[PDB]
Amino acid sequence: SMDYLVTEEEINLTRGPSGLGFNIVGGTDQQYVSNDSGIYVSRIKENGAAALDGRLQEGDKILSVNGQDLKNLLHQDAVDLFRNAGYAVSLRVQHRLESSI
Repeated sequence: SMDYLVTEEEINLTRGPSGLGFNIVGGTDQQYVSNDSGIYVSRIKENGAAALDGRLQEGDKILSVNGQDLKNLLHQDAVDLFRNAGYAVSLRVQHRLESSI
């Protein structure tokens, strides 16, 4: 298999006044491309925690947040896992060379 197309990374962010500062897409009810229910990072905002930390990449697939898996969740349920979090947020992500068309 083409394993070199993906890696994974644990990313830990500290939430300050500027917020985490990224946007997500996806979910079982909002598939980013046909037949893919994954949650992906669409945009990283300048001056948010994610941009300052530098590890998060646009196109990353988010696999878990604070140990809660983001496999086959509704879009809002995924969003809630982030927005209900506190000051410390742990993410497991898949960095992807591919983008889906």
